[PDB]
Amino acid sequence: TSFAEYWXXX
Amino acid sequence: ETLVRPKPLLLKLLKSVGAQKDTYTMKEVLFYLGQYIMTKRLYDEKQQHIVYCSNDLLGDLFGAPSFSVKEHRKIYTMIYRNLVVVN
Repeated sequence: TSFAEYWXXX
Repeated sequence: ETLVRPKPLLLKLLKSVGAQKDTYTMKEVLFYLGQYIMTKRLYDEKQQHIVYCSNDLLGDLFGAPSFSVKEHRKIYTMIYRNLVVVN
């Protein structure tokens, strides 16, 4: 799980 | 659905990844901040919800050496502390 996927639940 | 004007340090961070505005939506700022973290590779490569920002402009902005993307309240609070809301 990428940072981009974590950021896009901000 | 909130128009905001970032204060100088937050704006410097947004302009570091190419932002060109004075006024943004809150969503827009959140996307630029994520872009800043990715462009600077501030996320941990193994557990990518961890952001280590201690020797970075982002750490000054947040006042902490590190944070998790799971800390929704902390991230929103720090952003709001660094902007002016356009009522």
